[PDB]
Amino acid sequence: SVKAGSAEDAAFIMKNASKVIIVPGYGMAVAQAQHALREMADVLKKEGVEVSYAIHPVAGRMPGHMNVLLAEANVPYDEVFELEEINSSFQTADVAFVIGANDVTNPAAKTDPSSPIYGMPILDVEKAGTVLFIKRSMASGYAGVENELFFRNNTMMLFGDAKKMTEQIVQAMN
Amino acid sequence: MKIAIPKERRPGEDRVAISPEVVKKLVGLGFEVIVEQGAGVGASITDDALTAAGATIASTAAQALSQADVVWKVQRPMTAEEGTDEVALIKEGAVLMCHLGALTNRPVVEALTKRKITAYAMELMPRISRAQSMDILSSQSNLAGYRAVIDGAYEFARAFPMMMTAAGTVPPARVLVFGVGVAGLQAIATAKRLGAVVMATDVRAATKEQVESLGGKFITVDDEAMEFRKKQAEAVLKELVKTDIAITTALIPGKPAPVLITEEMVTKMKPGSVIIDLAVEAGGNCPLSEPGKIVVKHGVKIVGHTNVPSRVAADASPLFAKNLLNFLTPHVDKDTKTLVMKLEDETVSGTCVTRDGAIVHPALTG
Amino acid sequence: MKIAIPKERRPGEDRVAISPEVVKKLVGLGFEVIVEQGAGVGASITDDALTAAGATIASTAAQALSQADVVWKVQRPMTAEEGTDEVALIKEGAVLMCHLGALTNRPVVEALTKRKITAYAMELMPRISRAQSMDILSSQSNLAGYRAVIDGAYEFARAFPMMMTAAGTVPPARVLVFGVGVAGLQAIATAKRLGAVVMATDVRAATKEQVESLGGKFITVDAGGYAKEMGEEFRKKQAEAVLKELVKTDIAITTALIPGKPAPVLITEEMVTKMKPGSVIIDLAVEAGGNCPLSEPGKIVVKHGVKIVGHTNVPSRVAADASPLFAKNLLNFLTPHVDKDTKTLVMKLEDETVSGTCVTRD
Ligand SMILES: NC(=O)c1ccc[n+]([C@@H]2O[C@H](COP(=O)([O-])OP(=O)(O)OC[C@H]3O[C@@H](n4cnc5c(N)ncnc54)[C@H](OP(=O)(O)O)[C@@H]3O)[C@@H](O)[C@H]2O)c1
Ligand SMILES: NC(=S)c1ccc[n+]([C@@H]2O[C@H](COP(=O)([O-])OP(=O)(O)OC[C@H]3O[C@@H](n4cnc5c(N)ncnc54)[C@H](O)[C@@H]3O)[C@@H](O)[C@H]2O)c1
Repeated sequence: SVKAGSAEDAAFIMKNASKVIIVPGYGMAVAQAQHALREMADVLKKEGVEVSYAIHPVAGRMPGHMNVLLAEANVPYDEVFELEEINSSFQTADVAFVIGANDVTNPAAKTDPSSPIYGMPILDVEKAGTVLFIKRSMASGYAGVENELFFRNNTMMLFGDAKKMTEQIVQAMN
Repeated sequence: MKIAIPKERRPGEDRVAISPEVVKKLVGLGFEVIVEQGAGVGASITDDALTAAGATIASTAAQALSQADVVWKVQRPMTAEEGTDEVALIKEGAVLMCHLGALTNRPVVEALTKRKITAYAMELMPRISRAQSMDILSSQSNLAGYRAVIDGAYEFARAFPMMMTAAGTVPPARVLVFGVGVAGLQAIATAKRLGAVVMATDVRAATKEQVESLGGKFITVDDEAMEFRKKQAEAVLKELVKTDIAITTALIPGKPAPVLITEEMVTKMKPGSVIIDLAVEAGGNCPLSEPGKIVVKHGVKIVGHTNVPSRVAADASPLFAKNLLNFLTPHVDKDTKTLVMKLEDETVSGTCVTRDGAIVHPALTG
Repeated sequence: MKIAIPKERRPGEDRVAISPEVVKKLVGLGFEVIVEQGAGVGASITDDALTAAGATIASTAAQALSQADVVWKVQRPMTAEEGTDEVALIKEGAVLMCHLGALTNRPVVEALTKRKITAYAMELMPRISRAQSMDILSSQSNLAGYRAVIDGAYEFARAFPMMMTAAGTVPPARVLVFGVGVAGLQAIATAKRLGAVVMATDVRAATKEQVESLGGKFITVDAGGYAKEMGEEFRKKQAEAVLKELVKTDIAITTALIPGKPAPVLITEEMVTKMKPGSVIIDLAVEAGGNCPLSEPGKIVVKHGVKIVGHTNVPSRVAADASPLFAKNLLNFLTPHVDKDTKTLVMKLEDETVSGTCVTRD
């Protein structure tokens, strides 16, 4: 029933990977963490790691919500991919850094046939070795349903603010 | 079976309900796709470009629709009462999909009913997570929010971003966006990337967070912290007096657009300013705006273009063709090439307006 | 001593050689400033604002120059035969400063020489590093590069930025800018802001660096501040790799210029013919001939599916910003010769800022 976790831990998990894909969401926008997030990526792909962004069409609160904010942080285009063009890669990925994203990953869209988020395509985050989330609390998102991915074997819950929770990780990353 | 895409006849509609990428899908789903000639021209989608995808090119609208089993359009078809009977061109018993404007255009719905045409009004798509890809309301509005900024930039006599030059410094432009739906949100983003100071204001409380998630600044009274609060419009007027470009996106279905910037308010604006009223076809958020033109009073330019989505026709159309296809595919199966709209589906029940000789949607005198 | 700024009377010109801020400075130097009533209407600079700044308001243009010791303008005065004698208003013996356009306007130069008028052509300012603050070509070029992208975005039927949507992905516009000088650098910047993938090229090699720093990719090929003709040999080697990117381009902005010689053609009619349909070309060199023969000054031309824009006096399209800056270029050029409590002007001349500019100090 829910595993916890802090920055130092999250720094560890990811700092020990060869392929890492970021999954930004509304949360990453409310906190305006694009620049922090983009750092934790170039300091990450510094070691020689491969980085990618999984952009879900309905992330944030409006079309192209994630795009404009990533574009501002100066993250390259040829490194940002749409659900359908990367949704497979998660399997061969150790970490699924989910910053501010929730409904875009909830599995209740393929299962629980009665969920508000039912039928909606999602990102195969769980197929990733370890899935690190990030969020101020437990409350759900726009949908109004809990994420069974939240509390289960391979899942982290870095409770806090996206900009800060990323800000530190970048530090304890040196 | 057979599906055809005619050219849009309403004045100024440059969009077209099809795309090269979508034809390949329609063929792959079993259809024979036909599209009128010169149909995608305003959308930069040439016939050759279209044929290359598997589409045939009928020469006239009549020949295109003649024997089509499914018909795709963007705006509703014209009736005889409007000077051109387009629903007459559609084969009896066929299926029509487009932005009907059903709840507000009973006549067209009647015209369609007389020819036993099953019509699905795309604008009535259910607001459910699984129909986000079938929502034309947001794909078009989104481009309009984008274009509202581009038009405002075009009409403004100053540059959006602040510039520090050897000869001096020029301050950024100040944008105030009224109404924070899909359109308004994309306007904030486009105005902020262009380098302007962006302020916004909407009635729905939960907005402030959305606006800040785009670098915007929400207009909230600070008499305290989060009997007559109708004096918040003093904080809204405070900003307006300093605004260079005001973009209004407030609308309400069936009802007239709510006045958000009075004539009294525009007089308080600085010369050179421009107001972009995306609500101009429903009466406007500003009473000084006029459907289809840039009026000018008190030194302020009041822009009121119609059909803004069409001003971004080349990107709007492929998005629209996508919505359409995403709505249809779930109903075209083996059955040796035949579509069947499961009446169980909420996407079908909430969008179907009339079915084989009979109005069906509740809100329509039946 | 008195200085006057008239309203611009040439077709289109909405700029004015003045601002509230610049009057204050002019006043403190011992100048009596008279501006023409309604002169700043195109630049949003109001009469009320100029008075508060210390200047005075004149009813007519004629009244504005009547007793002017120095006259400031944006564009060259309309000669008697041009439709209205303005050179005839400027009081005899005074000094004039503006974009007179020396070289190509030989007559207006003599009409002033006959009215015993000393005029300074601001567009002849030397390319010395200490004059950047007084260079009007630059302060206007810069705004022109911004307005190009704006005008391009306007005429373009697609959106500029990439946006991944539930209805599919709207790809980013691909912009290509020929000529990475002032106007071109800013065109790259503003284009990069709206989210477009930007492409650029220039003959001057010191460019490639600047382009890469702004966020654009450089299309490699191969004076005292500029360039000259390159020869038919190059032009052909140029349209080489340019093609690869030009047939994928949606917006093409041409800003190439070469002093005393026709603007260099960079996009022939044979190249426009190969551009995606619905593409747009912003020709900023249109008044120097243009970089694309299809462009025609003052109007938009559609040919072969490509829209070729060639507005004239683009800086005026950005009047409210262009004017303050223009007024300051003049202030920076004059201020160094106003002998502090005497209220009299003397143009250094030894200082090349006065020599490279003075056409007729009659
Ligand atoms: N794309 C569109 O145009 C559009 C339009 C309308 C609705 N929607 C819907 O909205 C959802 C968007 O996807 P999503 O993944 O982003 O889902 P959410 O919108 O459902 O997820 C929000 C996540 O951000 C967190 N968050 C909020 N503030 C934060 C902060 N300052 N720092 C760190 N985290 C923060 C939230 O939890 P805590 O509060 O506990 O931190 C939450 O986990 C989808 O269901 C979509 O259908 C999209
Ligand atoms: N006061 C001083 S010191 C000053 C003032 C203005 C500009 N500059 C400098 O001069 C350079 C440019 O000035 P500018 O005003 O933009 O020049 P201008 O606008 O005349 O030149 C436009 C651009 O055309 C380019 N160009 C010309 N022919 C070709 C060709 N065949 N193919 C490709 N490109 C071509 C040229 O190199 C330049 O970058 C910049 O590097 C500035 O820094 C210095």
